[PDB]
Amino acid sequence: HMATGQDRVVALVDMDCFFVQVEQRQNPHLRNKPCAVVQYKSWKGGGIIAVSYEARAFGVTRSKLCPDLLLAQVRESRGKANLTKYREASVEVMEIMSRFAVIERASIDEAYVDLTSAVQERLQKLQGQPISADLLPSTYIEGLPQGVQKEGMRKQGLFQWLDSLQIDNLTSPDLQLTVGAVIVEEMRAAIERETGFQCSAGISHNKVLAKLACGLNKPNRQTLVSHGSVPQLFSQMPIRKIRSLGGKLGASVIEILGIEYMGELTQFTESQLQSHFGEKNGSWLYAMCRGIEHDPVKPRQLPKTIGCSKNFPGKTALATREQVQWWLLQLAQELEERLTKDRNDNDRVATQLVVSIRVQGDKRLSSLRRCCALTRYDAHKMSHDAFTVIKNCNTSGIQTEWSPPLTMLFLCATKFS
DNA sequence: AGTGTGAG
DNA sequence: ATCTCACACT
Ligand SMILES: Cc1cn([C@H]2C[C@H](O)[C@@H](COP(=O)(O)NP(=O)(O)OP(=O)(O)O)O2)c(=O)[nH]c1=O
Ligand SMILES: [Cl-]
Ligand SMILES: [Mg+2]
Ligand code: NI
Repeated sequence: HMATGQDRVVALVDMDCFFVQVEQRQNPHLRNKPCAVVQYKSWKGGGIIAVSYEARAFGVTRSKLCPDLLLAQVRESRGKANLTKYREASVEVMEIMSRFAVIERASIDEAYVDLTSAVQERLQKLQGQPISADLLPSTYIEGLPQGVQKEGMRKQGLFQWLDSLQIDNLTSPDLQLTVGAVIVEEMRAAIERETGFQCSAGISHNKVLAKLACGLNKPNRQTLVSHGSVPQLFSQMPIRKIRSLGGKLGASVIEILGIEYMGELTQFTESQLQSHFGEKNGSWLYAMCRGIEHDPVKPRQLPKTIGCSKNFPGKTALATREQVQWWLLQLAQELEERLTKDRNDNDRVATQLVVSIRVQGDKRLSSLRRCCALTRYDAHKMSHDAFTVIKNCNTSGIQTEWSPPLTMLFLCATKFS
């Protein structure tokens, strides 16, 4: 149950090269041939952001060497990418997924699912008899097939898993996970049938393990990670690959303890971890290296902030007053469009406008931030309000010159009510 | 409460 | 992602 962190059934669904698939649905000639999606940029034909798996075999990567490669491009608006098409496809899939169990949309192409309830309901409604392997055509059970080889090995491991599953104990963690994988198999089948899109999934007891499991067998495949498989999986799992350990905390763990893999954290005591990383982080690390994590999947859905920004690196850095005013207006117009849709869809209005900037030479993400009331959904008014609070923040008193220059402009609406 | 951190 | 959004922290 909770002592061993097997209290829930969590899944992570991530679309395989989502943007590529969205383009392939519109232009058929691109569906089963190596292609990519570019943003029109005069350097190299434009930067690549989404690459199909077919092209990855040739060594093609995102951010040329596959002459057959076909290209599709993102519409551009106000100097940045326009992702409306993708947001609409994301919403489509999310609505389809919400039918099988409640979800937490985590990004434009992936979402967590809490199947605990659905798994309980499914074991009851089920006769109570066994689960045939035919319900898991694309499920991999991690670590088991120990002791054409791609396919089939999966089926042997699946057979050993099913042959060792509890039959009578309906609260058996492994059984709950197996049923969760069945439900995910159905969910993905429905998604493909109704949209044509393929995706991958991870099934485990918490968000961290579900996210890690999803990437174990991509694409169009799903992986089940049991509590018993956690030690082996962590034995050579880079610390920085765990959700929330990708930044300074993870690097700090590596440097202070002189370790690289998650499983090595098992050798330290809870008191040791608290004495080196603090009470909260020490306990979190102690349980996570053992496969235990409790972050709940939250259906809550309306956003707490709505905003947009744009970066101007190096040469492009905003130098004149005219430039900063124009880009603030562009940002406020995009903001107005989105806030308008927000108010139409959720009957709420933003009461605060946050303005943030970054000056060339500053290592921090943002050089400063100020705020002001957001009374009217007027791009022109908002542009002047943001400009007014940030305008005195300039060193050059020389006219027609902004000093220091700006390398980033950010506008954000919050405090909804 | 604004700053800093982290995911995707 | 070579942008949007969440939230922990005296
Ligand atoms: C990580 C990342 C994603 N994206 C965009 C393009 C992807 O289609 C979209 C989905 O992000 P992802 O889930 O991280 N990667 P993917 O879905 O495209 O590919 P896959 O899951 O590894 O097969 O986000 C970038 O433009 N730059 C990036 O660095
Ligand atoms: Cl903010
Ligand atoms: Mg993906
Ligand atoms: Ni004006």
